Amino acid sequence: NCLTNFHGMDLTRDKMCSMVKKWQTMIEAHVDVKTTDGYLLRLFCVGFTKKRNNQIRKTSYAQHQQVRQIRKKMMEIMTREVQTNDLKEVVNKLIPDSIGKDIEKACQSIYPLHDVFVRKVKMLKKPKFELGKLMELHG
Amino acid sequence: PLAKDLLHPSPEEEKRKHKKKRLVQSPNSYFMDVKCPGCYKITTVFSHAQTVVLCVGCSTVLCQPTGGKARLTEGCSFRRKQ
Amino acid sequence: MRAKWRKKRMRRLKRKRRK
Amino acid sequence: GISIKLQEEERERRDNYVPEVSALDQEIIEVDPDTKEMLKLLDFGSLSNLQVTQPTVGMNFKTPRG
Amino acid sequence: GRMHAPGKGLSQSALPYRRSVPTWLKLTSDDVKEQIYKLAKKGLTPSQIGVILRDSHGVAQVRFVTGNKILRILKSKGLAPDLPEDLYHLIKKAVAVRKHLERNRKDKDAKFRLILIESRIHRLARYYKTKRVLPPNWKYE
Amino acid sequence: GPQVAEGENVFGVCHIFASFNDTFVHVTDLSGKETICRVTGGMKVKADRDESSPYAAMLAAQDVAQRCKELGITALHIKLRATGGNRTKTPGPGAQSALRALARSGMKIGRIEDVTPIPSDSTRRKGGRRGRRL
Amino acid sequence: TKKRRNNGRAKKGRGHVQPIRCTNCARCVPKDKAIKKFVIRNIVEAAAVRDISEASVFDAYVLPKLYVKLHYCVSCAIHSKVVRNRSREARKDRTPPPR
RNA sequence: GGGGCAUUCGUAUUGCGCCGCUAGAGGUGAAAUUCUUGGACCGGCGCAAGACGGACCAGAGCGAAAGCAUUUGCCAAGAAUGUUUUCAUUAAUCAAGAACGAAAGUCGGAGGUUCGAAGACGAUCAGAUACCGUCGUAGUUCCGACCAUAAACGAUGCCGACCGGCGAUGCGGCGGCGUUAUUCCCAUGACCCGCCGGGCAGCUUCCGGGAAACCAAAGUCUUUGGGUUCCGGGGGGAGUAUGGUUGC
Ligand SMILES: [Zn+2]
Repeated sequence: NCLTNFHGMDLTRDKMCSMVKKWQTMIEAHVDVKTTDGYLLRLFCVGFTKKRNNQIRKTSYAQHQQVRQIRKKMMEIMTREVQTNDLKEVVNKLIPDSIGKDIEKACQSIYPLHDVFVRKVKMLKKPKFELGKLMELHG
Repeated sequence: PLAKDLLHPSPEEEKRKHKKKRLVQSPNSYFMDVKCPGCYKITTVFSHAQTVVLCVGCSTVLCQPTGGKARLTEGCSFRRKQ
Repeated sequence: MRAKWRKKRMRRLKRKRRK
Repeated sequence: GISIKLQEEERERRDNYVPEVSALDQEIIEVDPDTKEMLKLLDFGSLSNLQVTQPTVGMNFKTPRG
Repeated sequence: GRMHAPGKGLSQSALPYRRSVPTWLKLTSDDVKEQIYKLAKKGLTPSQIGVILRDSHGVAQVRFVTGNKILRILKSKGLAPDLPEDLYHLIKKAVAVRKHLERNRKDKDAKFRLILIESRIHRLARYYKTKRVLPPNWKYE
Repeated sequence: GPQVAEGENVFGVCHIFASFNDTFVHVTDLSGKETICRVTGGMKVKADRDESSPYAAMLAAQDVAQRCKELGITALHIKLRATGGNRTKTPGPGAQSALRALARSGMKIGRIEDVTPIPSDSTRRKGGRRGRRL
Repeated sequence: TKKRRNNGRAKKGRGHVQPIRCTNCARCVPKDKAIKKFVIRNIVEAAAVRDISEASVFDAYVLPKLYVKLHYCVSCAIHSKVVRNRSREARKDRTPPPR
């Protein structure tokens, strides 16, 4: 029997390609965060501006400051929400993509977002391995 | 086209047309008096204002500097003068 | 011939003349 | 482009038909306010046959461009 | 258009026809003069003084109420600055750009813009020397 | 080989690298490290013209399926791959024929995905400034 | 004589646009001029979709798509027959062909 | 996506170490040169190097023009708008004289991933000194000196006035129903309908020009004068000769 642990979270190609449209601003924010139990993650979160339901205008672009504010907002949300808790909880947070939903809700006021997913999560550094916690992760 | 009285344009068309490109020049700005909620003393302010102004009566901010017209603080009621 | 190659021939001729 | 002469008769009959009541004679004519404003400025403000329906609440008519 | 820019910007002040003092103005010519002096002592520019007096105290135009301009009032008393406002401001912008350039040898844009500022100093200096408000030996360094 | 119930499908990962010069059908385990079997158009046809032909691709996928049956693997996760990098992103002509041939052999189809190496701001492409004049 | 008012490109009120590489023959072409063809094609053609449906372990499994943006130089755009010459009057028409 | 300096990230490419299976792999219209059982190509994990910032990316923005897209910070600029602020003719255009100026190119240093003039081969060819393919020096990249040219183009000098409509678009301002988020009231965003000024443009028009192609400027030209700079005089000879001056 083989014992596995979380190493990273990737998004499938066809989804990532189907999201990028030709008349809207794409916003990308990466952040390095240290978990409490001591795993160093690099989290890349991507967002897209929303075509409003009664919008006649062809383009739905956001101005540079509005983009910078949204980037700061989704950076500090990611930081706060993955700084305080550990892998056990962080994975469970990433299963429904609750990070994204919270960014979509939070960034509504600055400019309406369409699809905000946690694009990538990469394990940068590991702790010194012990069997006890790995077995606890399995039971 | 071809018949307009350049002499006597209609007052709604006069107001719409740019302040400098009017038949006779007049500013779009005006002078208004402010009534602060926590004070009795009256103050006069410019509609497009550039400095945060203070009422020395109660020592409170009145209007904020903006790209165009100065936004007045909540409670302070503005009224047009002449 | 092509005007750019007329100019290049003229420069090759000016190099050998001066030397 | 075939002048048969037969169907020209029933075509002339179809081109010389009138209904017993006039199509223009509605019971109550439903009119927008600014038209009632336009009428009352020509001294037609006493008309009680015209009913003024409330004007549309949302402002959007143009085709979505793009 | 502009002096050293391709833009044809049409944005200035449009003073009204009625030169008449507004009925609601309580402050008298002397009272405004006293206000201008009190402001001038705090170390301000005719521009700033005029803005402060327009915003706060509700004086539409100093020259309408008093019958004389700000620099003229300060000149008449002797609370006027040595260099004129506009030249002083061009010099402090010039030395600010020069202070930036002293560290950054690669910033060609800064060099080009400095040359354009220097030109404005020299063209304004020549005018002030022509009107004899500066001495004729006055140079820039 | 694997001691598994008749009902449950043992999965593998099939990497299909479809270039314009050749086709690669390569079956491996779930991880990718422990390969099972790779066959390319070169092994099927002895013609440099037809290395990439849909027929060669069909034969390659048919033979790799035939071998995979004998090792106990019933299902495959497909990973389609074009040359990518600074070169073309569209898959070669063998891809579809190979996938059809795997699906026809009786092997089950898992998650289908493109794994073309897409580059963000890559280095100079093999062609000159004026490009390929043929 | 002036053939196209826009000089057969999009750069207006702008100095220099970065060059890109023609997907076919790798020619260096300015991005604004290049013929761009964004093709969203199904990973399996309708003829071969039937054989995948039964073989698939999953029920109602929506099939993936390939998104690839092709850039063509004028030499290759015309040879590949994605774009051809038009009449002097029908050139000014810049409406894309209806399908 | 104006400029400089600092910082950080992205996949890809190439080389290297380890692991699995293996007989072909590369390239082309077709081939060969070439790398391969001393284990290539393919697949997995990790390390390193230098290059470049995809898709978003538009007849969109900014800049005097060259030109300018990863994040964050620092430094100093700049247009436009807003103004019942100030100076009061300080202006326009420019011999001489200045700043900048793609790519290539020449000196010194650093580093060399990809691509690749020269050159070496393999093909095609009557011949190929080329097109096609394998390799590869200088170069391509960075720091400090030069060089001052491009179809450096809108093949269209700059400043100012007047002369037709139409719908978009970018920045700022102004006014106004109604949707939505910040719980709610205002107040800010995202939309929506108008207006005003300055920009990138587009469509239409017997305003009027032009040899026409076309141009709302290339119009207001024999009904010929708003201001001012550079500059052409049939085609070759020729941007040649000589002289001067700048540069290694
Ligand atoms: Zn091409």
